[PDB]
Amino acid sequence: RDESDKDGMRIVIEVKRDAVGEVVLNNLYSQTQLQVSFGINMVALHHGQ
DNA sequence: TTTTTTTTTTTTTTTTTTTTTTTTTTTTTTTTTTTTTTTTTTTTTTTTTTTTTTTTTTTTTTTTTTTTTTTTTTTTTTTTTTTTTTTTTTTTTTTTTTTTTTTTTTTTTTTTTTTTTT
Repeated sequence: RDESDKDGMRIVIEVKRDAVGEVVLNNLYSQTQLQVSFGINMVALHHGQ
C-alpha cells in the first residue's frame, strides 16, 4: 500500500512471518525498479555541432 | 510462574459462475449473361396513277324456325353479422443547429532494461 500524506513518501510492504525480510528487499532491488541504471551520455552542441 | 480458552487467516482445493475463443445460417456483393437503343445501306419493300373483267347487292316473291308467349319453381341475389386487411392520427425517438463541460489516441528518434524463444 501507500501512505503518503504530503509529509514524505511512504510505501509499506508487509513481510510474512515465514520470511527473512532482508532477502525480500534484496530481491526487490534485483528484480523491481527500486534500482535503476542511469546511462550518462554527455552530448551537447558546442560551436553549433 | 505455569497453564487454559477463544479468535482469525492461512495449508487452502473444489463448486459455481463468468469471461473469452469459436464457427451454421440468411443477407450482401462482383461477375457473366441476356434485354434495350442508335446508325449504314441495302436489296428490298411499299405508296400512288391508269385500264380492266369481275361477282355481290339490289327490282320482286316464298316460307319456317327463330321470335312470339305465360307460367312454376328454382337459386342467385340481397341482408345481417363478423373477421382481415388496408390506411391514416397519434406517439415516440433520433438528428442537426451554436456556445459550453469534459476527455482519448497512432507514429519517429536513441539507449537501456525486462521478458520470451533457440
